[PDB]
Amino acid sequence: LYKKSMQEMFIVIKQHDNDCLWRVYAKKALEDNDFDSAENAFVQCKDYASLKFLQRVRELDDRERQRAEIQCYFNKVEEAEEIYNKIERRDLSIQMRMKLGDWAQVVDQIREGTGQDVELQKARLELGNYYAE
Amino acid sequence: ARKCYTRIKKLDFIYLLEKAEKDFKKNTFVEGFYQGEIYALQTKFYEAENALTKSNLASQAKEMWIILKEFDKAMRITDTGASPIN
Repeated sequence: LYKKSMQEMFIVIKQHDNDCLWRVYAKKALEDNDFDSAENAFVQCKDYASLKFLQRVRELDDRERQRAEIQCYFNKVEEAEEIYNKIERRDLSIQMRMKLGDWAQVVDQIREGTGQDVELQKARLELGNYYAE
Repeated sequence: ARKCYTRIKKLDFIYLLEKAEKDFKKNTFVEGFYQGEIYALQTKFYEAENALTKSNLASQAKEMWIILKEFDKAMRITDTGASPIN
């Protein structure tokens, strides 16, 4: 995989046809910003949720939002926050954090950042509900 | 629903959730399509196909099931499903 190209990788991996090998092939394909190989791997793996993920992904303009959404899709969010920060446009990061359900991080980000009162009050109410439950 | 889908880290289900809440106010909000999408979000597909075939959603089932590239069974479904457009 690491030295040879993609098509002979697919050809040599079709014989084994294992879940782990397909998963690793798809991860390698998406890491190299390739979607045709990634969608082929997900189709071969019979995973509908990942296909919905890729279908949602493909309608993006910039070259960096795709990276961030993929990397926050995998298991990890801090690097996505950092790439948002270097791209700026922070309200995107705030929306990502609030939809992910983590409220303490949202409260920390809002504090001393913009000073807007309404979303701070809403986030504090949500955090209080989260602590009460 | 949002609280339950947030307590456990899930991304596709919550996406379908805000899609449903945005679509609730305007469109008819037929529960068959959303039930079938919930069923198809897992690995079990046949009961989702049956659910979409139950009330009337053959065309949406066809367009939903095309995306995963096994066109033969999509043709099997389209042999029975119709297209009432024009």
